[PDB]
Amino acid sequence: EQLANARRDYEAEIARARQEAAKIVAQAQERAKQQEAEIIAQARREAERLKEEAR
Amino acid sequence: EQLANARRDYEAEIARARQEAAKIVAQAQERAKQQEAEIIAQARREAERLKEEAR
Amino acid sequence: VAGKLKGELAQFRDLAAFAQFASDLDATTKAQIERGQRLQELLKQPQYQPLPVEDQVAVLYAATNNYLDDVPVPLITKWRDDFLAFLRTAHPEVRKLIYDNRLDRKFPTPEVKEALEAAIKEFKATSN
Repeated sequence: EQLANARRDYEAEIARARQEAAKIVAQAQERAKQQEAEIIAQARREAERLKEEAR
Repeated sequence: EQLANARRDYEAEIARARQEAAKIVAQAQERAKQQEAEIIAQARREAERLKEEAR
Repeated sequence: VAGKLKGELAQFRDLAAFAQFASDLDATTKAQIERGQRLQELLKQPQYQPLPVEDQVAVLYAATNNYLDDVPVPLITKWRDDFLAFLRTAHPEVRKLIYDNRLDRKFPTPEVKEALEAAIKEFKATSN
């Protein structure tokens, strides 16, 4: 039972580590994506204002 | 001796699992830092391209 | 990269009926059926989303070097899309490395085979 539970604990906690790593990368990606969305929005608005002034 | 090595392997496997989970979170943090850094950089490059095509 | 793709797809096209309702096949015919379905799902691409040469090279390298075998059939388009997103973000240096030496006679250089297989392994372990 010690052998079996050692294997189970190792695999389960490695899986938990992988899952929390997935959460870390996911939240970092979400922050990067929303910041990128803001950047693209302001760039598009700058382009539109410049287009109005060019007209 | 079977029980002794099984117990020692149980705690040692937990320890090595924590070492590898530390490596896993380090890799995940490196990936997150990277991914966000060049996501912001690519947002900057896309804004620059938007300004260039507007000009 | 594409010779193995073309050959495997041709073999799968030859093996048509067996895939679809012959159930008494070994894992020699069925292996080709599986791999051909993998590759065919790989070619399913949306509209207005072209892939540069390094992207297709990386995806077909992953598919033809057995790195995609464990992926189930319906999820392969999402696997390709996720691997590309990982490749844009997690490792742009490997994309640059593929694109720089796409013209050499022996493309799978050890510098390229490394840091591409490494990226594939990283994506496989991190995701699913």
